[PDB]
Formats: sequence, C-alpha cells, structure tokens
Amino acid sequence: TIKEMPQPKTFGELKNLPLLNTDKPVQALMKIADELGEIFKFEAPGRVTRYLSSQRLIKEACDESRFDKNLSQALKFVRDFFGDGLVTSWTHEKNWKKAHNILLPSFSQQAMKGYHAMMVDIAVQLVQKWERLNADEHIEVPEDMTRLTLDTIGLCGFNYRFNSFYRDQPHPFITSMVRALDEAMNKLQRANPDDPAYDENKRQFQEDIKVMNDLVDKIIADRKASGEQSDDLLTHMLNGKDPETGEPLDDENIRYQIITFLIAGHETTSGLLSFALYFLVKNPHVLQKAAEEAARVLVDPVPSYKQVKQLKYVGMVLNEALRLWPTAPAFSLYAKEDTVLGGEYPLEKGDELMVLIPQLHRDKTIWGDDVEEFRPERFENPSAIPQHAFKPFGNGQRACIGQQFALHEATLVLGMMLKHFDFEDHTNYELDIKETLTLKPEGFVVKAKSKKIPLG
Ligand code: HEM
Ligand SMILES: Clc1ccccc1C(c1ccccc1)(c1ccccc1)n1ccnc1
Repeated sequence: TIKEMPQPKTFGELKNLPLLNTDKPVQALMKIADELGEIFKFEAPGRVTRYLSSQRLIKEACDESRFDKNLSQALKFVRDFFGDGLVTSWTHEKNWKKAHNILLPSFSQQAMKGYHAMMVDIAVQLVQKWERLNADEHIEVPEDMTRLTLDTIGLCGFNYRFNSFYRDQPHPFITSMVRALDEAMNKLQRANPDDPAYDENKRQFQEDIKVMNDLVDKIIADRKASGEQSDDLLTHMLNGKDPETGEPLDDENIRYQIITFLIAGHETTSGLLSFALYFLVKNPHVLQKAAEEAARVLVDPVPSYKQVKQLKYVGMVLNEALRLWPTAPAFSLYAKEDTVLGGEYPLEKGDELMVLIPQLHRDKTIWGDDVEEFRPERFENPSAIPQHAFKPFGNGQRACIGQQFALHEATLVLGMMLKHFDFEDHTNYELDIKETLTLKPEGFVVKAKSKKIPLG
C-alpha cells in the first residue's frame, strides 16, 4: 500500500539543510537512516533527494529499465572540472558511451597483466620507504597510501611519475586541485562575490587552473613526442576509435578523461588500503590469517600477477573494509518515468534517489546482526551474497570502470605489506573518519617492524 515517506526534522525555509551543517555529513545521514529506516526524504532550498538504505529498495533502484545514473549536486559541482569525462557525464550524452567503448579495453585482463609490473614498481617504493625508517619512527598510513595510489595511476595510466615518495608534501597538481575545488565551493557561499577582498582568491584560482592544465598538456605532449608509444590508458585515449562510430575522442574530451582518471585512480583506493590496515591491526586474529596467506603465496622476491590472484583472504579483507567504509559512499539515480518504488513510494519522472552505501552495507536482514564487526569470512562463499547487497562500485553500465585496477593494486600492496612487516597499533588509535567526497581514517598511524625479507 502507498506510504508516506519519512523525513527528518525541518528548519523553516532552510528545510533539512542544516542537519548537514557538520564536517561529517555522510555519518550524519547514516544516523538519520538509523532513526527513519530504509527510505527518507531530504529537502534543501530548491532541491529534493530521497536516501535509500535497504537492499530491497536499492535492488529496485538498480533496475536500469526504470532508473538511470543521476548527477547529484556534488557531481554537477565537480562537472565544472571533469566536464563530460566518464564520471561526470549523463548516460544519454554521446561522449559517455563513446568513451566507455574506447576505454573499456584499458581494463581488460591483458591490460591488467600489463599494468602489474608498474604497480610493483610503486609498491616496492612503499615497502622500501618503510624498511628505511629508523627506530621508533612511525608511519602516517593514509598519507603513504595516497603517495602510492597517486603514483600508481600516474605511472600505469599515463607513464607520468609523480615521484610522491621523493617529496614531503603532496604533488603540486593535487594541492592545486584541492585548492581550486575549495575556492569554487567558497565562491557559492560568498554574499558578495565581487568584493575586492577576494581578488587574491581569484588570482590563486587562475594559477591553480594553470597548474592543472600544464600537467595535462605535458602528459599528452611527452607521449606524442616519445619514441616509445606504449599500450596504456593514455594510448587508447589518444588513438582508440569507438567501434560503433569509428570516431576517436575529441581533444577536449581527452583532457577531461585524463584528469578524471588521475583523481578516480587514487583517492578512493588510498582510503581502502588505510581502512583495511586499520581493521587488521584492530583484529589481530584476522591480521595473522592474512599474514599467513601472504607468506604462503608470495614466495618470490616480487609478486607475480598470478600470485596476487591467489591472495583470496587478502581480497576478502579488502571487501570487508569496503563493506564497512565504502570510500565512495554514495551514488545517485533518477526515475526515468513516473513509477512506484517498492510498491509503496510513488515517484515522478526526474525524481532523485541517493544510495547510501554504508547503510546498505549494514542492512541486518542481509548480513545478520553483527553488521558492525569486521569479519572477512562473510565473503567466504560469494554465491551467498544477494545481488545488490554489496555495491561499493556502483551499478550497471555506470559501474566503476576501474574496479579491477583498484582491487588488484590494493591486493598486491596489502599482500606485500603483510609479507614484509609486523604492524603495531602503538597509539591505540581511535577511529576518526574525515569526510571530503571520500572517507579516510584521519591520523591513523602505526609502526612497522621489518621481517627482513629482501625484495627483488
Ligand atoms: C576502492 C576504489 C574505488 C571505488 C570505491 C570506486 C567507486 C566508484 C563508484 C561508486 C562509481 C560509480 C559512480 C556513480 O554511479 O556516479 C565509480 C565510477 C567510476 N570509477 Fe571508480 N572507484 C574506485 C576506484 C577507481 C579507479 C582505480 C578508477 C580508475 C582507474 C576508477 C574510475 C572510475 C570511472 C572512470 C568511473 C566512471 C565509470 C562510468 O560511468 O563510465 N575508479 N567508481
Ligand atoms: Cl567524485 C569523482 C570525480 C572524478 C573521478 C572520480 C570520482 C569518484 C570519487 C569519489 C570520492 C572522491 C574522489 C573521487 C566518484 C564519483 C561519483 C560517485 C562515486 C565516486 N570516483 C573515484 C573512483 N571512482 C569514482
């Protein structure tokens, strides 16, 4: 029977908006979902979203005959930067399907086998950094994972070396992007955007845009000028033709894809590796099991592609980390036509739904009562997981194109970490989840005692 949709508390003309006046809006939305259940309406001035949290409703929203990928408010905002790249394009935009067809071969098994050696290059730099620490020095986990994941996408994707392990501070490209996005957001909150007090902000913004454009120019120019032509993501961007049309990407779209992939390729994976290490050091029985697997499988000085595929329990650790804290914590959908969701909630054409992935992943009707515990064995039998219960990589044709890249990199790196070191949660770290568009365990630190096993 038709039901009235719960809605949290309203503040006059501001509606629900100031419930998100917090540095942890996703964690706030989870608490609302705890109070109101599987679906709730959330209104801001001029905007309406419905937040879904149950597998039963999310399964229906994932029916692509009824619902398509929506560009949420955050996606429409970052579209100013990522244009009609794969992430920030509508499914019905010609450049989506075209780039999808051209770039999908960059994530084939053959391509993955080709990325493996370059992933090992960066993973070795990570291990060697930690091997080289003096006594009593600790590791800043998310910081080092970010160094790794940035360098991995740069190298595997574009043959560009960020050399993040040679720097104290983040690469200027990252700093520029962060500061440009922060400025663009601050702009929207300024009562008087033409106040001369903001002149320096505007000048800084142009400089930051130029840092980003200079890197994209260099990545393209160095490839075109090189004697080596390689076979990577950039190769397909520059040369690949859409089989449906015979056309290659145009120059403008290529530039959007490059920055799209540089950003997509690193920060969500960095958080995954950080959360996985967090859970491991908090669950010493799981850590021992994972470490036993790493020692038994990784019998050569550097892992091979096939050995990474054999790290089954490491893979389950990573899925269980993505269950609890999926590092892209939502994706957005809209109703293609008028329709009724769950036989209970009528929707008009165009209505937006937000999939609240952390809350999906805590649906007790699917996972049982222990949803807050870290138990990788939940994934021991993959056929037992109902479809649409586990969605850290989105849905359908708009699912993450890089999912296998991310997981292969993370499995490789976590395996090598577990082979080469014993880890200590020397501060008894208290989980504090810092939110941007992603999630990270802020201030997570550990010590790594080397097992003195040499690399190749
Ligand atoms: C743990 C790591 C990752 C997570 C959690 C993640 C998550 C997601 C999710 C949820 C989407 C769907 C977005 C939406 O529906 O609006 C998505 C799309 C995408 N991801 Fe990822 N991602 C990860 C890693 C990567 C990596 C390593 C790359 C690139 C090498 C990548 C590139 C993309 C692209 C290009 C899309 C857009 C696909 C399309 O619609 O054509 N992601 N990702
Ligand atoms: Cl937001 C964004 C912009 C450009 C590329 C990728 C992504 C996205 C993401 C999410 C959180 C923090 C940084 C990037 C993302 C966009 C929309 C919905 C989910 C994730 N992403 C990273 C990996 N795959 C997709």
